[PDB]
Amino acid sequence: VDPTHFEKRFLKRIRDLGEGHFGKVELCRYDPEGDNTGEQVAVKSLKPNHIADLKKEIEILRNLYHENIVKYKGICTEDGGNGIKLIMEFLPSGSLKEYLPKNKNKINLKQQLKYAVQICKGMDYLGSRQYVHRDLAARNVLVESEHQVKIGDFGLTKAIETDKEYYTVKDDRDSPVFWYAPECLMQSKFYIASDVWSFGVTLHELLTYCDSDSSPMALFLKMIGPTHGQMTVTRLVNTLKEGKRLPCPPNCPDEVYQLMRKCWEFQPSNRTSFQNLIEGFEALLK
Amino acid sequence: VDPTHFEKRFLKRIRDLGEGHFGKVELCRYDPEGDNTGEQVAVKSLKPHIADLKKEIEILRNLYHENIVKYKGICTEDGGNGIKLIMEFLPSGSLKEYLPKNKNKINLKQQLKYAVQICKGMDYLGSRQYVHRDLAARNVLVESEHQVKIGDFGLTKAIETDKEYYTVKDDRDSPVFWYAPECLMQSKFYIASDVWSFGVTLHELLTYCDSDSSPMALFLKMIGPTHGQMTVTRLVNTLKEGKRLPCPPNCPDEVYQLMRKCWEFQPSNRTSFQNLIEGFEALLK
Ligand SMILES: NC(=O)c1cnc2[nH]ccc2c1N[C@@H]1[C@@H]2C[C@@H]3C[C@H]1C[C@@](O)(C3)C2
Ligand SMILES: NC(=O)c1cnc2[nH]ccc2c1N[C@@H]1[C@@H]2C[C@@H]3C[C@H]1C[C@@](O)(C3)C2
Repeated sequence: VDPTHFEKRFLKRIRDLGEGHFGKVELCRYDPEGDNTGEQVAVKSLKPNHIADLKKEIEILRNLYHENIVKYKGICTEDGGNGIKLIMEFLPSGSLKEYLPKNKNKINLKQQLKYAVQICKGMDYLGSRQYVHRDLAARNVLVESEHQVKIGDFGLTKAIETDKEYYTVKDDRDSPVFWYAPECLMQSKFYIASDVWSFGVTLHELLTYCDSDSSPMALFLKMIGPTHGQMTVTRLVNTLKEGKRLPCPPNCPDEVYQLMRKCWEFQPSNRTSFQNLIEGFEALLK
Repeated sequence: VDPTHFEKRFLKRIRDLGEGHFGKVELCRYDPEGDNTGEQVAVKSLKPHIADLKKEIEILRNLYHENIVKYKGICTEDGGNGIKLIMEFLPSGSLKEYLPKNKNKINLKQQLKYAVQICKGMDYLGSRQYVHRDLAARNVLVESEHQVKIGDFGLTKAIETDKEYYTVKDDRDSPVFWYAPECLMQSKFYIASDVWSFGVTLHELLTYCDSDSSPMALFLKMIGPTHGQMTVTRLVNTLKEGKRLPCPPNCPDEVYQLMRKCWEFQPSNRTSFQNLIEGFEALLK
């Protein structure tokens, strides 16, 4: 037997954890003895050319090993044919989007900066492996415990070619535009520095406890206008070109906001690094 | 096992340190155990010129001096002409990065000691028949509070024996505000040309690398900020008239007079690195 081989007939759905246009994550119990004693797992599946993407995502995740990256558990391959499901460890506390609004009383600035350092460690590790994540947002950071977070979704993660600085994306319709660097929005180019920009926005969310009224979308739509439709991205690009950025969160020290601003230099080459962010946060935590 | 051969599979990128002249420098950890405990190294490679990089590698490989950044090795491609230069990593960085953060730590005496070290490293290079062509405070690395090292050799060129200079062809990205008149006017680079650049470097060191008082900003105040493609000719003209960068704040006249000797118009009349060393040492007694 293979413990990474999950048979479809024993993989039983409990409830939804979250879903996109073309993908979804469900809580499942893998219960081969059939007495409701099997382990709970998170299962990512496609909604009935994304199979290739999911298989590549699986091969990425399976080979990533870091305490701040969600753990691969296995796959469920379709008896029928081509289809596949990604099986991951289940973290009950959920993403920062779910967790932070509920745990405001026990999560102070110190712990927010420690989560920020953990995200940076996971991202630095990913970068060293020549991956660009392309979807770094609070909603994709899972809470392991009060003291530990994990990057929990790799659906858009792409490999940077050796001796190149960016990946160019063709399929870009389901893009988190309000987390995206100018080069991504303008030219569909994705550097490691593009993930740093995304980290800055993620840091803003963390600092605002993922409050919906203070979310990146809500704040950018307040700047540009909420009912521009298909012109939203171009107006966003224009607002970024002018130099406008998300404002300092309430109760955020200027030192922290300056580190955030260092993620948001218009030019990718002018932005800070994940290691320089860690150093900056660690200085504030000492 | 060759200790100067660095396997690409164990070189992990951390962050970009800087870039110049078709080259890129990155901090990497050489981490064969896969646990982030490996030694940190500075890795120079091209932005996607290999001949220039290979020549730089061979130069640095054969330089051994306490004030010259240490060559560690190379990372080479398999069945390719690709190559990366591996050097020691100095976490404090260049004077440009370090001095503004450490003014309280680094007084005049220490600045002069750094000046001597720079001169020693440059004089060693000169004795090897090389011209540096890019001596600026950004290219001087801080080993510690007590020690600096010249940290990049991207533009370094050999001067032929029985010749006093190297004639430069590729010059579009030259650091004109550090360049002697002969380099600006005739593209001729002497050892004396490096002495000129050292004087400008000293000015930076004495001003703690403040950008508002940088060589570029100061010269632009003299000649004019918006002369565009005519900047170098206006710079040459100003130099011909005898005008120079002013005395730094709190720099005594005797340090400034040593600096002025670096800036004699004719290269054959300038002070030498050994003469500078003696002059600085006299002040340090
Ligand atoms: N409690 C949970 O939600 C949860 C628990 N363990 C998990 N292991 C892998 C994913 C995952 C979870 N959810 C997913 C995660 C967070 C959020 C909602 C789901 C889809 C998303 O893209 C965005 C990634
Ligand atoms: N902390 C550092 O920056 C650093 C540390 N150790 C190093 N060993 C070799 C280069 C180097 C470093 N940086 C480079 C150096 C200084 C500056 C920025 C880089 C490119 C440059 O041309 C200009 C030479």
